Amino acid sequence: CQDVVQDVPNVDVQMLELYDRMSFKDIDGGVWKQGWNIKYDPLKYNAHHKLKVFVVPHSHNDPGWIQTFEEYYQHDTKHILSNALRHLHDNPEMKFIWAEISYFARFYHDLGENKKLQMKSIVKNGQLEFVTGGWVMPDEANSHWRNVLLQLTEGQTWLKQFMNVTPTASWAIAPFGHSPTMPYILQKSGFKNMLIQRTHYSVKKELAQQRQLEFLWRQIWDNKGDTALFTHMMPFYSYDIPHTCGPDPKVCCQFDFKRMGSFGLSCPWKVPPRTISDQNVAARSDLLVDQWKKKAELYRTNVLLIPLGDDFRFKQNTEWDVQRVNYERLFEHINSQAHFNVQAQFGTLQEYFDAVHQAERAGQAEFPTLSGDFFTYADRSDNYWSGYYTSRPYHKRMDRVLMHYVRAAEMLSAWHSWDGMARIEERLEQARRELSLFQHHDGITGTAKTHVVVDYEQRMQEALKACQMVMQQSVYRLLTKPSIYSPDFSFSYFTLDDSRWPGSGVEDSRTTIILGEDILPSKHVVMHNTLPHWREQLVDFYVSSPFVSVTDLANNPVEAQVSPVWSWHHDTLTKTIHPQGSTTKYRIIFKARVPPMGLATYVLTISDSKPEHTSYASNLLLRKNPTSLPLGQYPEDVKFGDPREISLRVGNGPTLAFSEQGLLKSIQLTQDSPHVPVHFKFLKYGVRSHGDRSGAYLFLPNGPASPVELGQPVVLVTKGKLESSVSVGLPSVVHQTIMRGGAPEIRNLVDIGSLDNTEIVMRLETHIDSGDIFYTDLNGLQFIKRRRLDKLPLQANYYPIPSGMFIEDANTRLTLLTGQPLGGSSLASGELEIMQDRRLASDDERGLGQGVLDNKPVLHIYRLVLEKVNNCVRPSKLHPAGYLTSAAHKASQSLLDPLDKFIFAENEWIGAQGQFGGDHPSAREDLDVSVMRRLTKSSAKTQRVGYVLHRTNLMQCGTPEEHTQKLDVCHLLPNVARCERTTLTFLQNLEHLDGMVAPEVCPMETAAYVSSHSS
Ligand SMILES: CO[C@@H]1O[C@H](CO[C@H]2O[C@H](CS[C@H]3O[C@H](CO)[C@@H](O)[C@H](O)[C@@H]3O)[C@@H](O)[C@H](O)[C@@H]2O)[C@@H](O)[C@H](O[C@H]2O[C@H](CO)[C@@H](O)[C@H](O)[C@@H]2O[C@@H]2O[C@H](CO)[C@@H](O)[C@H](O)[C@H]2NC(C)=O)[C@@H]1O
Ligand SMILES: [Zn+2]
Repeated sequence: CQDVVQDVPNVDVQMLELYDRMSFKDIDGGVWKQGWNIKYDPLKYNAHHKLKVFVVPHSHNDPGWIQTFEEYYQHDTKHILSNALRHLHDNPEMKFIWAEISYFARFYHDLGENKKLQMKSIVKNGQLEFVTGGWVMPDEANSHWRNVLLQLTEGQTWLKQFMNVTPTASWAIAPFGHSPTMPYILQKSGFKNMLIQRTHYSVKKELAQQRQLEFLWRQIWDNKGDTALFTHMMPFYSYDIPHTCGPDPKVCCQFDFKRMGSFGLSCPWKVPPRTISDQNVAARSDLLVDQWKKKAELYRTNVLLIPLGDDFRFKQNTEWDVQRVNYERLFEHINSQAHFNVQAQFGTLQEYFDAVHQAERAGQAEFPTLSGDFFTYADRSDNYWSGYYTSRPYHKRMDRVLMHYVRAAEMLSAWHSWDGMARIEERLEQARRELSLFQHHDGITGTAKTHVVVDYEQRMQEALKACQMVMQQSVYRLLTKPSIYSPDFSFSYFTLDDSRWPGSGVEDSRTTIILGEDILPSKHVVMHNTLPHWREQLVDFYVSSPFVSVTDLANNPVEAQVSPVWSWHHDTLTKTIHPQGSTTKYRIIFKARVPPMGLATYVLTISDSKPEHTSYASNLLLRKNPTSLPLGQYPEDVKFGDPREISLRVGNGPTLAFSEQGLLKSIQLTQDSPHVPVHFKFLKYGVRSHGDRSGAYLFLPNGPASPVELGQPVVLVTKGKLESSVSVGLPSVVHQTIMRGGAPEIRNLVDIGSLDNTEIVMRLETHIDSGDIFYTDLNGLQFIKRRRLDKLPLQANYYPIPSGMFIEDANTRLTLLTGQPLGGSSLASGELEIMQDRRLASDDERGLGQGVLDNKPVLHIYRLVLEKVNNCVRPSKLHPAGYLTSAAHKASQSLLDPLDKFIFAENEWIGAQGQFGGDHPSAREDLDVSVMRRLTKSSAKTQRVGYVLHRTNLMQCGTPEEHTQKLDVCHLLPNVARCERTTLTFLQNLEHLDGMVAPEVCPMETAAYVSSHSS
């Protein structure tokens, strides 16, 4: 295994180092506004060394943005694909590339068989080439790597099945900044090449000046380079035709033949395209070849890529003709005039990369190595695209909920083959596709129109229902005695109970377990643990009595705590935000212990008075002018007091101190240790009253944030043996700190209400001497070192926080883990901050044509981990990565993949069993079974199950390692007949494994395996 900690890779370009040295001055470069006037030597190309130009026609099709997926499909994309089929069929030299398989599958499945065959033929002969082949072209900032892989797999499995092709070149012209998680996943999925476009204009200029726009992109920890993937970065401001032929858009626009007027388009530089004729072709060719040769000066080979496309292009038949005929005329003239020393043709992306590597192999070029990321993007001026790290945070959180529900549904249902009448494959395909669609760079990013966000939400809601159906049918099958099992595949044997989605104040979706002497004495509940290690976690349920006790299914009592059900209300008469308790519903909490990838059953039973193994939390309401708070049968009366500082400790865990406003002020890790200052604060950013306005994409604050004026908020303290909490009703945020004996959990119910032109930030202030350094993750996969740069504006120092961030000094680290991607930074030494929501009245001039005024309450969840790290073996000062500790990694897992909770829906479960998976291996804590998916339907004689196995890297801090069991996923199901290592999409076999044993993987590596079983 490569060491991912102690060896600093040697790369030609390391983006953090480049950032430290780069000036970022925004000077007028001339016609290339963010570059310089490119010069070339005409003598560079000659008879023995021609410039080979590939013009690659393309059409950017957004799967929702300004219109919904279906609206775009009906108005634009079905016509683009129908006319592409016709025109490519009829014009054998014409070419076209296609990226978004969600639309292509949507089209192809509606084609008559003779058109399906025609389509297959133009793909087979190379005229229509798929690039990337994901369901979408995903966002790279907010997306979790697991969902990037899910959508890539959904698109590529469709293409292999129906088109018999698997792209090895990726095309990502539109995400708003780029992540090295993409080459990581793509290189492990068979790819050889990738292309990106939206990188900071200063980076484009710097890399262009060094001809470092094509590079071998390796991961930041990878010393040896086996992760490297050849990457092409486009050099100019846009992927449209004015910015793809060469550096001068006033010239290149004249070669977009859709702009002469009848199509409703024109050239902003005020020189239109002119139809090519014999009379003008020499002059037009001279202008175009000059642009090409300038672009070619920025790259190292004599093979030049010229994309030819824009959004929803190649729609009308007359557009196909006008682009094709004019370019054919240009090519005939240029190719026949030796003085240009150019051979130009339509091509595909794969054609371009193959010719580049042929030139490399011939010794014409060597390419630099690069590591790092390309966040935060700015396309011009100070317009940094950090707003979309937070926009529409309800759906950002929903993404992570559904992420987990899809994993759990696929894993729970994978253990068996299912009859087609159960509709398991149908429901899972729906769930995978709606989650995959939302990875689109206008979906999770929060950059679509309001009605499109509603369409994504509705799709994801249907996907959650599909996951629930599959999970509950699977639990019923896995825990009922086989000779009793008698399923109705349409029935709900269980309902899911989810305490954090949509979340209190977001929606009371939670069912109460109704118990009573004259109706039902007891109820079975079942917990699922998708992680491959034994796990304990407190779980809570709502019950209709406080007098409830818990047993396991050996009838062993389980210690439990009952608390009230508190809900917060904005009281429009007293003008306060305060909690109300239920007098008929209560929360019971207990520790569930669940096998690896397994299930555990418990029983809740009512009794007529306090049970022996159930305790009751106390409750203290801190406010001036209190009023009573009755709680029905709850055995402890609520206490009242004026606001005051308070401190709490659960178990042997940290002691937390709170201000009289209900906000954390310090953490004491042990009885001996110091109370370490850790202060939570809420602040607000506004919008500029002159100049460019923040919108769904851009964050353009009017200066540093200002504190939220808190008034005298009401604070509720609940103190229990198992769980305590401090909750406070602040303006726009019900803020909750929950303690269960280790790192606290923070929940914010964020309702920015009608606060126009406001962004709500949660900041942590500490004494940690972090300086200008902080760490944030990329796609939930890796943590990258960031350096705050005062030479950049505040919004440029914001980065995606897809799952966590930390600061540290020699002795102390503070890590904040998230259950949702949001934007954040460290704007001063010892701070962390993360945006909660943003409400913006204005459009920000990037095409959305609306502000962000559709906010809804969202429950954001976090874990806060303060740790001593002076004993940890950390990377050297020059290393670009950081790594979590075991506690912070487990805390992230507790947010993203909690236990699932099932409530049996009818009165008696006959045949119930107490556990599933007790004989599953409990793997080392840094290993995960990220995916388990049965790949065959029931009629296959040889069943196949795929697994994606990911090992993270945790810091060594001197905790002796607990001997654990080796996990061999190929023996998790019986009767294994073969074990293969595959690409991560499962589509190619890479190794036939000895002994049918799937090896575990190295730290920071991810591997896929498929087990085959005789059935
Ligand atoms: C119509 O207003 C202009 O259009 C441009 C913005 O709309 C353009 O792009 C839209 C985006 S679709 C695409 O990306 C979005 C994210 O933006 C994503 O969510 C979707 O999924 C898609 O993938 C689209 O709706 C339209 O088709 C259109 O292309 C924008 O380029 C332009 O801004 C330039 O022009 C104004 C003047 O009109 C200037 O004031 C700006 O400064 C900017 O000028 C450009 O600056 C760069 C850097 O200096 C130069 O190199 C360019 O040459 C220069 N262009 C021009 C015309 O001067 C407007 O907003
Ligand atoms: Zn797009």
